[PDB]
Amino acid sequence: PIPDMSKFATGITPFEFENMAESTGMYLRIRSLLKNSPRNQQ
Amino acid sequence: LSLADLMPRVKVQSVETVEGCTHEVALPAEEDYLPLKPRVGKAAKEYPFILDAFQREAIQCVDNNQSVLVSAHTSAGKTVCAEYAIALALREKQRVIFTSPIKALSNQKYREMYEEFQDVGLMTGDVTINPTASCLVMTTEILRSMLYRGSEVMREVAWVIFDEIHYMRDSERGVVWEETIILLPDNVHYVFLSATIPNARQFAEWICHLHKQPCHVIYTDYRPTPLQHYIFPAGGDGLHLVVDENGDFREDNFNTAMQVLRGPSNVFKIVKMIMERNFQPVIIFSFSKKDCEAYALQMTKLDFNTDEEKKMVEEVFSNAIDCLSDEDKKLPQVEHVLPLLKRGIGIHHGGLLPILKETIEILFSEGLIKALFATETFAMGINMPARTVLFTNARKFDGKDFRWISSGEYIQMSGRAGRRGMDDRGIVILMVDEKMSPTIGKQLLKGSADPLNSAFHLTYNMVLNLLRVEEINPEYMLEKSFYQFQHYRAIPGSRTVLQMDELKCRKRVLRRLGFATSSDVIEMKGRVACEISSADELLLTEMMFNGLFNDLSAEQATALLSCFVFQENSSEMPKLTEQLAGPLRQMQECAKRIAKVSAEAKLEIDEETYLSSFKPHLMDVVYTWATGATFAHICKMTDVFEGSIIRCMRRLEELLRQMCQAAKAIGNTELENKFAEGITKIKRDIVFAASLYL
Ligand SMILES: Nc1ncnc2c1ncn2[C@@H]1O[C@H](COP(=O)(O)OP(=O)(O)O)[C@@H](O)[C@H]1O
Ligand SMILES: [Mg+2]
Ligand SMILES: [Mg+2]
Repeated sequence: PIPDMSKFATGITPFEFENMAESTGMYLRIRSLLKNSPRNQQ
Repeated sequence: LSLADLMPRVKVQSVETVEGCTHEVALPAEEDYLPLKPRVGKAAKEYPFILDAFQREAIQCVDNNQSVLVSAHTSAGKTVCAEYAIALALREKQRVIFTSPIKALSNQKYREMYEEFQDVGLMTGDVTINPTASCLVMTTEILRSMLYRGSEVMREVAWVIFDEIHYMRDSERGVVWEETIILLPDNVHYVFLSATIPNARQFAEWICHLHKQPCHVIYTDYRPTPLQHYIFPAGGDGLHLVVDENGDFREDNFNTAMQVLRGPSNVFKIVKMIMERNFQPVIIFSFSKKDCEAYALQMTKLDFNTDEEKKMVEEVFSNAIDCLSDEDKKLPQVEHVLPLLKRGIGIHHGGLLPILKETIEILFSEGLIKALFATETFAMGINMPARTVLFTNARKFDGKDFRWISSGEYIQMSGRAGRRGMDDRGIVILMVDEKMSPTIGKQLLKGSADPLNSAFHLTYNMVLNLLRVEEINPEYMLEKSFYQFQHYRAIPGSRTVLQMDELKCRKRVLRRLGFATSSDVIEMKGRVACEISSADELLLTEMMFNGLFNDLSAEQATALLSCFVFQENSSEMPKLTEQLAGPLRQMQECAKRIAKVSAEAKLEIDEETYLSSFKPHLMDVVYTWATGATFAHICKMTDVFEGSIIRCMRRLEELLRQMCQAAKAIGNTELENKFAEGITKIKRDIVFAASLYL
């Protein structure tokens, strides 16, 4: 029923991987500060 | 009158299970029901706890490679089922997609899944990470874009997981959501995760009708932590139990609560009572950003944190904003929240700087915030429950009238009480400031969740893209929408295909304006509209082809485009220099003509209303931002919340990317470079600071 993906791709600009990035390490840095929090102790 | 040629042929089979969950399966009526078979091989994933009955049942569906809707309370552990599908997909060297309705939630889910599977990526309208990952977390808008563009990323996808499908309507992604389900190939299988909904069977029947395969329904009302519901009448001194652990309404205590009748200070009293009784952590739900900030500031007399907890807050807070520039660290909102957080008092609403909202989420999720004053959106956050949930008001305003909150809203918010493991009970407290009957009180506190109803409607981008693609047409998506399926089931025997009249009128507009030929073949102008989804694709393309953007600088165009993504209905109009009021008048003239064409095409539309939807209250804010001002500066130019400014800026950046693709579709490198320059001029600093979850 649904045409193949190739038919959706013809006649339109392709999908682009926009706003590329890499892990800032922020979360794991914040996580280390929270070793003995009320939730980590319980 | 347009009658359907082929109607749904679906039957539902009940499947007996051990106590504690319901199992049904919708399947093609012509096929024989085949029970599921035991897992062949090892479990794709193992857990360090005993799975509940409904989880085992859902997991067996995945082991048999059959789609499943899991409808259960948030807290029952639906994510376990998604984790098994991801694990199985990676073991089989397949790709799997996990979609959320909101970008903020996708960021949280990316962290959760990355910490569990590592081989995870993220794709939103604000960031792309590890796009070759086996497991891709993304928003439903991204998935729609990949499908309409035939992205090869979809060829290896074996499983798609839709999270929180009951929230798609409120999230604004109601149409996008059904489009992705309708456009996915039939070889893909699904895990739908939903809150408890009364029409789960209906949804599975639709999926079965759509993809000609069985779709299971695993449903349970199970709550690992039982709740107790109290009413705190205005002026009263204590709490009145109105629904006990077993779900029995207490009509005696209810009237006794109304007896006390027959609110800043009241909020402080009740909160203080909660803290003295060790009912914290507490989430205080208010349906207004301002109420959240006011109530929070009334708690400044109190201090909930230990010295060791203050240090943790301070350290986390400084590490979080350390990514900001020294100019943005000094923003008033930044300096205003930290004294609260140190005292265990938090705030969470859309008006907040995203970096602070994420900081507050992480703090509350780790127990460093004992009293969080939040709007309804916080209930959709992942793994952030409390011991107590407090409702400051039983009524809200849905842009129409003061109505009591629905049972579904109460269930969604009240369901964040009760932390599994450390709470034996969950406490829910409903503040009531006026008279209310036992009937509606029982409906509110004991009524069932709201049904999941289709939000599908036609859009020009949808119609044009389906005209464009060969071997499919707009009529196909209409007949296969859940909106159409709900009609079939609500009125048995009816074959009328709804929305056809609207489809014809909308195509007349497209013809009369050169988007498509009389024979419904798409023009190059239409292919430009196919690139624009987040805003009025018709008007923006007409503006492009009339040249409105050619005489504008990047800053002017960027500022003018803010009128297409700004959505606040209670702001004061600023004064615009001719550099902005000029382009604004050109856009409005064009909008008038489209309104005229639409009316003549026999679409219901009001010219003034249509012109009013393009709100220019931030044109100057955006213009000055694009010309290099600081965020602190532009906040002084408006009463709009800082977080609402950033939300508009982020949707503006998303629209600009679509305008680049629009110009690119006709090789108009002039506008492409112009729209791209606007992006470069707004994508900086706290407004586009990275998510703390990355
Ligand atoms: N069967 C279970 N037994 C014990 N704990 C569970 C079970 N299922 C889930 N959990 C835990 O409960 C917490 C919340 O579950 P979650 O998956 O967020 O529920 P949902 O996402 O369906 O609301 C998680 O910390 C999870 O580890
Ligand atoms: Mg029911
Ligand atoms: Mg077509």
